[PDB]
Amino acid sequence: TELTDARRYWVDVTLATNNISHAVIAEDKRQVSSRAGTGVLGSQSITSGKHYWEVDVSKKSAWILGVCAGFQSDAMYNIEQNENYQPKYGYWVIGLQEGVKYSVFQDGSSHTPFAPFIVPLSVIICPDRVGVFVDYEACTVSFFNITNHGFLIYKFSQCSFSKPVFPYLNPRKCTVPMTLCSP
Repeated sequence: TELTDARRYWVDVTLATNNISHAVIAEDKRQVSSRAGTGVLGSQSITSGKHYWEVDVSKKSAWILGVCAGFQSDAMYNIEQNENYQPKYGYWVIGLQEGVKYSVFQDGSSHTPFAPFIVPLSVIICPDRVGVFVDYEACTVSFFNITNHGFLIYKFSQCSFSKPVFPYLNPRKCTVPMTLCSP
């Protein structure tokens, strides 16, 4: 009734782009959202077969890289915002922080679902370049230390590949670029 009366004055609101906000306004100016983190995906989904690529992380003091099933579940567990990367949320990633601290991101307790279980990696020869290998049929994601004779850094097995997955890169507040090498 009060609402019904109010609706008589329904107007067509569109948003103004401004240059004071970090807000992201859709092309049609009828939708707005926030940005979270600095994670980016490859442009082509992987839903079959074997895929290899290499990421140059020379001189970077921090990063996250691996494979991601997308940002669909980012909001519910505040993933990018709190670096809550877990296989159960569609992330198979390793990371570096503070120049020398390498870790793998694993599933954490559901009793504390907003924080992952971070496991230190033993890295002796710091990688300038990391190879990432997805075998979608086998459900594995492998990380190779190109700088260290290509020795395996870590391998995720029995991955829950029920959805398309993508290369995942995150420069993680470190201003040094990370680069996809060719081929």
